[PDB]
Amino acid sequence: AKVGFIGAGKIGQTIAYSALVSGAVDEAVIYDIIPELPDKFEHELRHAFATKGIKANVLGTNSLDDVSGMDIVVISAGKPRKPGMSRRDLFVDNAKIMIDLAQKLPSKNPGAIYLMVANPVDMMASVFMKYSKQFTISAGDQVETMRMRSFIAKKLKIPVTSVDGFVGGEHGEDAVVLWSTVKIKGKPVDEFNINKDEVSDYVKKIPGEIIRVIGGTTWGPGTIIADIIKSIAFSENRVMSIATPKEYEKEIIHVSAPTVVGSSIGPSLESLLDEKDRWHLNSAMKDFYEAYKENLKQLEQATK
Amino acid sequence: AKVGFIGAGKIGQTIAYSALVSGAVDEAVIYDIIPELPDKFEHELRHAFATKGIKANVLGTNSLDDVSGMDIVVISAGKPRKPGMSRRDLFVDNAKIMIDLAQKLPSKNPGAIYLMVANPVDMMASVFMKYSKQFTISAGDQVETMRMRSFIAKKLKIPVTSVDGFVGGEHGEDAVVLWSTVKIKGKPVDEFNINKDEVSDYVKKIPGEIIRVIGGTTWGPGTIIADIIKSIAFSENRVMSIATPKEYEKEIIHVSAPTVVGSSIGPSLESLLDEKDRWHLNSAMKDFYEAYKENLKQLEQATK
Amino acid sequence: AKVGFIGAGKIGQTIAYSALVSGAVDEAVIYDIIPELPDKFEHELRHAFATKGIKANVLGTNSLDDVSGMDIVVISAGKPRRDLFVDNAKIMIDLAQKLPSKNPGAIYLMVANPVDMMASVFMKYSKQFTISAGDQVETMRMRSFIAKKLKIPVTSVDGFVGGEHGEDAVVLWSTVKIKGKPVDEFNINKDEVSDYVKKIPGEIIRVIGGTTWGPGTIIADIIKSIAFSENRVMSIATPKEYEKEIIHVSAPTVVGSSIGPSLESLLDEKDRWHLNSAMKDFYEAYKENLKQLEQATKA
Amino acid sequence: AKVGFIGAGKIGQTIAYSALVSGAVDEAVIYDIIPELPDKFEHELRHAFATKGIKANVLGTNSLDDVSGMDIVVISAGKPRRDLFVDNAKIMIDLAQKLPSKNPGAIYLMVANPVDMMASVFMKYSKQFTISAGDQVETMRMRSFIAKKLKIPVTSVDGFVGGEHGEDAVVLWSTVKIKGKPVDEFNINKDEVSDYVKKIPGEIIRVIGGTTWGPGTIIADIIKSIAFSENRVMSIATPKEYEKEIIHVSAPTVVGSSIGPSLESLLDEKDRWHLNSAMKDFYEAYKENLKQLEQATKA
Ligand SMILES: NC(=O)c1ccc[n+]([C@@H]2O[C@H](COP(=O)([O-])OP(=O)(O)OC[C@H]3O[C@@H](n4cnc5c(N)ncnc54)[C@H](O)[C@@H]3O)[C@@H](O)[C@H]2O)c1
Ligand SMILES: NC(=O)c1ccc[n+]([C@@H]2O[C@H](COP(=O)([O-])OP(=O)(O)OC[C@H]3O[C@@H](n4cnc5c(N)ncnc54)[C@H](O)[C@@H]3O)[C@@H](O)[C@H]2O)c1
Ligand SMILES: NC(=O)c1ccc[n+]([C@@H]2O[C@H](COP(=O)([O-])OP(=O)(O)OC[C@H]3O[C@@H](n4cnc5c(N)ncnc54)[C@H](O)[C@@H]3O)[C@@H](O)[C@H]2O)c1
Ligand SMILES: NC(=O)c1ccc[n+]([C@@H]2O[C@H](COP(=O)([O-])OP(=O)(O)OC[C@H]3O[C@@H](n4cnc5c(N)ncnc54)[C@H](O)[C@@H]3O)[C@@H](O)[C@H]2O)c1
Repeated sequence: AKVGFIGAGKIGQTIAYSALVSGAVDEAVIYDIIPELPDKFEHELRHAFATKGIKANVLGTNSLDDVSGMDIVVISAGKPRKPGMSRRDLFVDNAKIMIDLAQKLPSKNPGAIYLMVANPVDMMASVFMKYSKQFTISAGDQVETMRMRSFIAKKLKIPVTSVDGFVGGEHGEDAVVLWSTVKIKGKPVDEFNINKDEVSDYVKKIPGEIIRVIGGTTWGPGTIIADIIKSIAFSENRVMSIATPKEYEKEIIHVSAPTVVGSSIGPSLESLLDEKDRWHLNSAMKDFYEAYKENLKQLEQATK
Repeated sequence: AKVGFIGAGKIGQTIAYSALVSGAVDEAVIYDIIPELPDKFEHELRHAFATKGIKANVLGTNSLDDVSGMDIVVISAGKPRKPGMSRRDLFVDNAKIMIDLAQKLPSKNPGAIYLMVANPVDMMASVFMKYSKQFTISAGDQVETMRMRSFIAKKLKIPVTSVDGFVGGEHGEDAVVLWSTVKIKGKPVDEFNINKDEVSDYVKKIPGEIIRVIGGTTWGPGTIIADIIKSIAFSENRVMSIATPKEYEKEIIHVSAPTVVGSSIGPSLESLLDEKDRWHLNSAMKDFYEAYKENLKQLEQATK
Repeated sequence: AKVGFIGAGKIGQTIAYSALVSGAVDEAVIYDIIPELPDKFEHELRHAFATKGIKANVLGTNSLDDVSGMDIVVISAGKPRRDLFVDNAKIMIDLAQKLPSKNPGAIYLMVANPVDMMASVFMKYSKQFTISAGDQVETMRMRSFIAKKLKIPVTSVDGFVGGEHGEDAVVLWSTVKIKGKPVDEFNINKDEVSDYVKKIPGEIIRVIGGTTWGPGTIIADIIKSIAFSENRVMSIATPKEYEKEIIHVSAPTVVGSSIGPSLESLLDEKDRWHLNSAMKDFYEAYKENLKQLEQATKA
Repeated sequence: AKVGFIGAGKIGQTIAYSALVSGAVDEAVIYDIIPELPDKFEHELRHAFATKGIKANVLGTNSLDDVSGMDIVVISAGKPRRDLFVDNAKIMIDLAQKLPSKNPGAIYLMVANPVDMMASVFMKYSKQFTISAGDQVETMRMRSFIAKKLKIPVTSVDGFVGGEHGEDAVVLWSTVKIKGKPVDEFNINKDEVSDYVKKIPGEIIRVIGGTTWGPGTIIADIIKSIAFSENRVMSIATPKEYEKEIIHVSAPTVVGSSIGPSLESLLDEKDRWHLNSAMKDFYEAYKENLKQLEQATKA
């Protein structure tokens, strides 16, 4: 696929690297406001390509106009999410960038899927789509999903390949494990000794721990988000807990549920979950709506 | 995954090769009735492994008892399907083998998924599960699905990665394209100039053409079926038009629909298709039931 | 790489399959004299491609004229001794007249047997740079055997088989290393190894047969090493000048976007010796085979 | 392979990431002095693994004692001239006392700078077979540059950079080949190439910096070539005897389950020459650096 990267920070680069080396991206244009960053990153990529035999086309640019004719545009531009900053405050910071980008990118990229990575990620997507009018998904809880899976694996001392299931609903600390999806060696999770609350708060707390010690989350989200790009690029039909647009009284919101991801997206599979999880998902919609609507009002004091 | 192969014919070997070289299989036991075939195939595999650095464990055997402790058992043992032989006649040939195998394998392989490849494939699976009592899926119409996709790609002169969708229902000539799933560059299929009947009969006729000229179908089905094994082994959650057991008045039948395939299978996604395709799927169930029930009666003159 | 395949039977299909799913081949043209076989093989490839997201352009053809513009041409066209040389050298001489002017600058890789001898014939008549698969397969057979014998991973065995092809090949024991360590430090019945190499193909052939998966994958890896410019040392048979004629003998050779050098000079003295015996013996047998061909007469 | 990683910063994390998702590393132990960094890095790896189905065992540790039983040890522990040698040679001398008795039979791969010099120090004191990443990165920089300059795929450029590390490295022009053909047949400003190699890291470092993706991937490929026994020729710096001391100079070298031979003997005369200048110059500078270290005094 031809993929455009808006943001060449830590997560931008990890995502780009990982999707380029897997083959999911044959052609990429990489954009940032920082002068000469895209260019130097491109040199890095080209050196990495030599040892692998990768002939993919790559352009690092400081000119937004060079991002045109893309199939997918991955947006990771924005201030990071450190503990002590509320969702509301980050929203106020970062929505500006999305509103700006909504005015420029759609012009140069006709049928492009927009993939949001910048936080607060599902809210960033809802805003970007509100103003861009382009189809926009959020990476959502696919990362959370893989965190849950690896944790259950280490705890039971089994390979991760024996764990199935999804985290969904709202992003980050508001995420919920969809327990009706979770299976261990193919069997209901209730047959095993696992403490659900422990799993749930590992998932919610680990990104904060990682940021505290290292300064940022990269290898995990960047591979996981690159695997989303790959399932689109290769039309793999992987079910992923990304967040897709839904109409709700009657604004557009994004919430995560297991969704079929291929050359086309989706459908989402919320209708196939048990009662408890459909309930948690409904609740997530109500709460997202409330919070997002409020933040939208606040922001709209973009005075005079 | 630890995978057992019952049948080391042309399709057995292609499936085994393809799943071993992808990494989906770390451990395999390969079984056939033909003396020394498994053994010589194992030598071949080991030579192939040297150049790739593959350390997977492989055992070619003529003793059925060596196939134990497997996660997945792939059954491709049986006489092939040549034009001029009815489904009924092949059923009568091949059900015998499945009934035999249903009596031996479950004993040595506790929690194993059984994957049917031998034809008539969905009927072979229904019989194998009837008598083995083990969870059994059929490769179903996943091959048909990939045939449809590549045909639409060549006809429109686009990459296959821009085509999404599934074939389902009954196997082979009775398959139906699920048109509500089919999208080209993400858009409804009705927006493009494609002749649906042409696509449908390419899918139905091409395996016969290939068998006529070459004597058998291998590279296509064997990679496609190896990708099913891979989505189980790596817990990828690829949606695939395999055939899973359903209870119908109230015998167990297998029919294909898009199904989530991971470490756990599924659910199937028939409830999310449009009306026309849900109808075609219901019809497929009625017809399979009728035909399978009749063939079961016939076979049951296993006299005295 | 753009790769043309001459011969779409068992070994040609395997190599073409393996090289396409590894991503080493961007574009292929596949040719056979059997009517509609390449067409149907192309169909099988396209169905396999759909599941992997592979978008390489592939063309099955019954018209040799359609094989043009390639980077590498792989020749596996063959008929089922010495007679064997004559029978198949005619195929090569006919291809030698056709391929070069349609494939400016292409490299040729010989697979059809007798492989070293057929590479030599084809380069004489075509005048194009031609390599033979040589003893790379045997090399991998040797490594596979040692590793199974010592219950270790095949990734802990290093080494090459070289010289002549097939039952005349020699194990180059100064290259063989277990866990990074000289072979003489270990429990290795050399005769048992060398013997497994010579006999295992005949055994596979008898039961199956012949051989597809092993040499298909191994030879596809030569194509990969060329196409990705990996510089893998492999014991292919490259062309060498000897007594005014061009011959093919297998030795460890750097295989990249450029092919060479050979590494015979870096071997120990006994191995350098067996390789000279091999060049001499191959020359004699090649000229004796050329003679019996020159009986190409007009009744 | 079982691979231990000493240093889990920017370059150590990258190499460890790349080697694990390539499947070259079955098992890793990762160590750093920064408290809780390896633990958190291990968490990040596990989340990445879940999406790919990778099941390699990985351990982040703040206890060096936990790095035992490895096949390969990769050292990227470093402090941010000549002073640079002294500062980091202390790290190496301390590791030299600890690692060998816990890692019987392991191979060591030096990444921390000055890389050739640090490999040499560490093998003197540890007495273990030690290689340096050397000029493999530069080699890939050279290929990347030519190919972008001539608008061709990087897979059509072959060649190596060798001798000393970094700004003292030399392009080995007799190895450089475009489309399988001698470099002198093409439009190549050599000074422009050599100059791009020396200056591009400093430029990446200034803007970013420093360098992760490029050398991370390139060095992970050395690990891969060892672990899968691929026999890729790479210009790493292997140990050579010179004036009773052990030194590291980069040359094209076969890298497999066993490491070697070097290929300097197969170069042209000018390149053989620059490599001898390089061994001499590296010796002098290494002994001058050893001297200033031996001022390890007790106030
Ligand atoms: N799982 C996830 O969804 C996930 C994971 C990691 C990071 N993130 C989020 O992604 C964002 C980036 O994280 P990071 O580590 O890369 O931060 P970073 O500070 O490294 O990089 C952000 C980059 O964005 C650029 N930028 C800022 N405004 C821009 C604009 N208008 N146009 C183009 N570029 C612009 C900056 O120049 C910088 O290089 C944050 O919001 C973070 O919380 C999300
Ligand atoms: N898409 C698909 O589902 C697909 C594709 C190709 C082939 N097939 C089917 O798979 C079956 C095999 O096709 P093939 O090309 O490999 O045929 P084949 O004749 O090459 O091989 C079948 C093998 O099964 C073995 N066998 C027979 N009975 C056995 C028993 N009781 N136990 C163990 N082994 C036994 C034989 O010894 C033989 O080696 C056929 O029924 C064919 O129609 C299905
Ligand atoms: N290690 C090796 O190098 C190795 C391994 C296996 C086979 N081989 C050799 O390769 C050859 C092919 O083996 P196979 O197993 O594929 O046998 P095969 O008989 O299945 O294949 C031969 C194919 O070549 C085609 N062919 C014959 N003459 C031709 C011509 N003039 N032009 C185009 N196509 C032509 C035939 O139609 C047939 O499809 C044999 O000579 C075999 O000995 C070499
Ligand atoms: N091509 C190459 O060979 C190449 C490329 C890049 C970097 N490097 C070199 O590698 C080194 C690391 O670079 P970086 O970018 O990762 O820097 P960095 O500062 O991010 O990483 C250094 C890490 O090593 C750890 N460390 C320091 N002393 C240690 C000790 N005694 N034991 C264990 N860990 C220790 C530090 O805590 C830190 O995490 C530098 O010397 C750099 O010059 C070499």
